[PDB]
This record gives sequence, structure tokens and C-alpha cells, in this order.
Amino acid sequence: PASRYLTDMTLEEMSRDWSMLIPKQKVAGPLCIRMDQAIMDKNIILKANFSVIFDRLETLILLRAFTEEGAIVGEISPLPSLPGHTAEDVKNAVGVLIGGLEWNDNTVRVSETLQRFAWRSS
Amino acid sequence: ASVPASRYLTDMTLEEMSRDWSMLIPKQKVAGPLCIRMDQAIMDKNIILKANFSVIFDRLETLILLRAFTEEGAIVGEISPLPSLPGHTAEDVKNAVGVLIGGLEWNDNTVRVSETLQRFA
Repeated sequence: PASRYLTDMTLEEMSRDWSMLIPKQKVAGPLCIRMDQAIMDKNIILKANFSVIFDRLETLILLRAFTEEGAIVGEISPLPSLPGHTAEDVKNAVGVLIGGLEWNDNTVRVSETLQRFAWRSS
Repeated sequence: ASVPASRYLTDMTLEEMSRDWSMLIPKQKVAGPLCIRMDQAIMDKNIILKANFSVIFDRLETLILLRAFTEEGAIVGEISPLPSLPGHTAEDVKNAVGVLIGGLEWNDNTVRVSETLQRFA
């Protein structure tokens, strides 16, 4: 099947409202990165929702960052203009958020489903 | 013939080492034996990391002070051993520097490492 939607998150998790106590935000190419500076010493799970064409990444719809208690503390997503992006853009945006969260000695686990596609080649 | 097994590498001047600097908006971390700091206000600049450090044979042994400088000569960042001085490794420094670079890059600063730090890191 040549188009699949890979959904780390639930519906409720995709659309939930969240807020940063101490906002940090950055534009990496065609992607916006967000993280709450207030958060420290937490293990953090990256959950991604994205699409895939044949066996390669198509689009990242949304990635959110979760504490082990289910609280959202960060997010990556496409710029409101919704432009095209590469796996490399993504690899890069994920790296930059890992660095950001790691400042307050949080541990970050990437989405294994996304990384399986984003760290691919030809 | 050859150069000592111990050398002292000085990318900075005495005035450069002892100068105080202000972080407009502080961003500090401790990585074990190392303090990392930088000014969060700083944006879109070109920045060079410079270092005063010891070498044994061909590898950084002990860091004395690393600073981050704007093209104008303003210090915008710093990696310094904590003052009880409980020992760090060449590797502990490579790592700290990655953390300063990434933190600085957040605000679209462009960062270079000195050629010295490049040889002996």
C-alpha cells in the first residue's frame, strides 16, 4: 500500500490544547519548533504523526513532546504557510529540540517510527 | 628537536581572560565539572570560540577558560571549570562546547571554533 498514515499520537493528543510557562520558539527551515523552558529532569517521549509514500517520508503533520505523566511540553510542526520539507529538515528540527530540552537535563527519546523513515536514504 | 610534551595554548590575552562580562539575559548550565554560560539576548551574530588550555603531547589536557567573542570583541559565552576544580577530561570539553554551540545556534548565531581548539580537541 503506497500511502500510509503513521500516528504515534491519538486524536485527542493531536488536537489537545497546551501551553508553555516559559516559551521558547525557533524556526528551523520550513518547521516551527516549540518547547517549555520551565521543564527539568524529566524523561521525554517524542510522538510523531506523519505520512509516508511508498517507503519514504512524505510529510510530518505534527510532533509533540510528552512527559511520562502525559503532559505536552514541546512540539514541532510545519510553518503556517505549510511548505514542502525533507527528511533532513526533520532530522534537523528533531536534533535542535533535543538540544533545547537537554539544557534542563531532561532525557529525550525520539519517535522510533519517524526516525525509521527520517534517517533513511536511497 | 621537537616541541614539549606539555604546552600552554593561549588563544586569548590577559585582558581577555580577566575581563568581566554581563549576560543581558543569562543562560547558564552546569555540566559536571564545567560551567556553561551565554547571553540569550544575542542574535544573528558571528561568533568565535577561543580557549586558553593545557596540552599533553597532542591533546587538550586541561581547560583554563573558553570564551565566545562577537566580531566586535564582546564576550557572549564562556565555558569555565568550577572553582573547586575537581577535574575534567578532554572529552568533557568537546561535549560542553557542543552544548554552547547548540544553545547559541538557537538564536541563529553562527559559531566557529578556534584553529587551536580544532587541532587539540
